[PDB]
Amino acid sequence: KPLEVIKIEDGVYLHTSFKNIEGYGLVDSNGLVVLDNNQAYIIDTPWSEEDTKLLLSWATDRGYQVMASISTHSHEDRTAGIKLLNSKSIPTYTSELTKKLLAREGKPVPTHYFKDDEFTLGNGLIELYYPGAGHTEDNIVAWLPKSKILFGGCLVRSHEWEGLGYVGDASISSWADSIKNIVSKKYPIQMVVPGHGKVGSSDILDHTIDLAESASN
Amino acid sequence: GHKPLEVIKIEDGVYLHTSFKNIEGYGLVDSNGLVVLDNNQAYIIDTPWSEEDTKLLLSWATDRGYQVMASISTHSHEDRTAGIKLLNSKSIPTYTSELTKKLLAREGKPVPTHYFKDDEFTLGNGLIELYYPGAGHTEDNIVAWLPKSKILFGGCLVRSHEWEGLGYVGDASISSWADSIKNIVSKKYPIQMVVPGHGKVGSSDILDHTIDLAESASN
Ligand SMILES: [Zn+2]
Ligand SMILES: [Zn+2]
Ligand SMILES: [Zn+2]
Ligand SMILES: [Zn+2]
Repeated sequence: KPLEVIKIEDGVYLHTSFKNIEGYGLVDSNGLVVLDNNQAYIIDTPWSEEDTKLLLSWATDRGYQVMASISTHSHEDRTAGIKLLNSKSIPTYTSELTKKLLAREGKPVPTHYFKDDEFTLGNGLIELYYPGAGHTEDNIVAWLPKSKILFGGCLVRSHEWEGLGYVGDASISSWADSIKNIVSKKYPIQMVVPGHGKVGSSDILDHTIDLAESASN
Repeated sequence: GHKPLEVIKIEDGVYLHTSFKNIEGYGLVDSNGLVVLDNNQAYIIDTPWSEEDTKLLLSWATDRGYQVMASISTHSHEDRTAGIKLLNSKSIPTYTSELTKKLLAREGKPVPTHYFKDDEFTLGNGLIELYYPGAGHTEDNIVAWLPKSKILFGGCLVRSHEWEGLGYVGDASISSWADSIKNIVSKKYPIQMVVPGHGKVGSSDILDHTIDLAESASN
């Protein structure tokens, strides 16, 4: 089934990609599109090239210019559309580490990267922060100061889940600390968006800390 | 990155087998069946999710000196039937309901060599009791009751407490699902444990949870 895009705040839309697993059912993956006058910014590509093309059409059919994407770690559900965005001359961004992990895997790389633990896109529309290893070594989060939404990506676990999920690339013993570094920013969080599953409140941070500590033991 | 079949004992003469698929950008998803033993005779309730995992389950059994007498698949979906072709190639009897068999045929998938026509059927001389309670997860889903161990294999018609919804409903009859679960209840089996098609083994409470979720999606 195709990409779904639904409004979750003024100028903020959740995009969800799906894969249909024979014998199991549909699984899904979230990112955001953030709108500012006539400019759009994508936080995580959709999960496939085809879905990324649908996301671009969504924006441009509405008269927006897609200014940039940012991918919040190197896995395919965050980065599948980088190649397409690059082919359309849309700036793609990741952290330096994420870029280097993609390059090391022989995957298309973003055309731009940032070196520090913090970076901003869209002149403060989106504030990126690397809190430490968790779901992966390179996972970053995005804070949207206007809408008070934290896109936690795959580092955070929605309440629908009673486990950490895939941990093949995880640093389980650092994960709780990395969430605590997010808490220490004292963002006035109204909503937290996960990489997989339903939008929640700031309590998703506590839920994740607890899943992390349990797994550590 | 294939993670192999896992087999774990859950009662005397009853083993849970779990197959896994590793979905890039997501992680591992899984699917359960059973192996039920009677002396050195083994019966498979649902095949593993792939040919290779079915091979591994066959090797599990034969390495332990068991003869695999038959498999029974509890509906037509791939997670229940993937191994039918391979079992057939080794002359191991494969069973489904008549409806499941015909759905497979219609889809041009490998068909079982055996099928039962009634709403009830037994394998192994009272070892496994099969019952069709009605449509739910699919039009053809059946359940298996194990008298000796007091285990109900509910397969994908039942929802573990871990799940907040009915799951995939592309092939479902949401309106009939609660009723079908009530039909199971009406059997008055002395259930000690209920095993789902996807997720953790639980207690007879799984049935009430499923009725709840069915009613809610209906409403
Ligand atoms: Zn990931
Ligand atoms: Zn993810
Ligand atoms: Zn099914
Ligand atoms: Zn199933």
